[PDB]
Amino acid sequence: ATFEIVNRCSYTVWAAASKGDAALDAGGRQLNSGESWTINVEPGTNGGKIWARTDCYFDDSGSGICKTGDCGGLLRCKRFGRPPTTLAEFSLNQYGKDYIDISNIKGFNVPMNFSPTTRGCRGVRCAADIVGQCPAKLKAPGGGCNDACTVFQTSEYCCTTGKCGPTEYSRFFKRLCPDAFSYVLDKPTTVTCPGSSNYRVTFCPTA
Repeated sequence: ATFEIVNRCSYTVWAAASKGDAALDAGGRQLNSGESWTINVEPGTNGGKIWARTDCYFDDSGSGICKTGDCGGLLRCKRFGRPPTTLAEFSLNQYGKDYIDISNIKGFNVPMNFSPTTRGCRGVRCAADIVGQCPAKLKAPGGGCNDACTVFQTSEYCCTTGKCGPTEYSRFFKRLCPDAFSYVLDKPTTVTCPGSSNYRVTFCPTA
C-alpha cells in the first residue's frame, strides 16, 4: 500500500511510521512545510501508526531528541513515539478489508487528516485547536496536549481492567474531535476501506 505523508503545517515536522517492533519503510523523515513523503507499507501490516514529531534535533548518525513523539532518539523510528502524539492508525488486508482511524488516546500534538486516495471509503480528521484549548493539567511543556492516562497513570484513565468509562479529560478530546478515539473503550470511529487501498496523511490539513 502507498501512503503519501504531506506536511501542510507552517513548521517543520519529522514524520514517523512504525508498527511498534519495526520501522515502516524508512521509519522517519524530515518534512519541511509543504513537503510530501511517499512510503510503501507491506500488505497485511497490522497495527501500523503514522505520526508527526516536533522540534527535533538530530546529528550525522540520525540520533537526537524531539519534544513530541520521540521514538528513542532516532530519526528512523522502529518503536512508537512518546506522547503526546496524534495517531493515524491502520491495519491492512484484514480478511479483505483495511481499517483506519485517528486516535487521541496518546494525546494530541499536530492536527491531522487521514484519507484514502482510492475509492470506497471516507477519510477522518482531527483538525481542532486541541493544544490551544488543552486543560491546564494536560498541557505538555514540550508542546501538545497529553492524554489523561499518560499524565495520571490510573486504572480509569488507562482502562487497565478493561472496564472504564469516559472522563472529563476524554470528553474534552471527544468534544473537539468527535471522529477520533478519545479513550480506550470509546465507541469506535474506525473506517472500513477496501483491502489494499492507498492513503494520504496530511498534517495541518486546514491551516
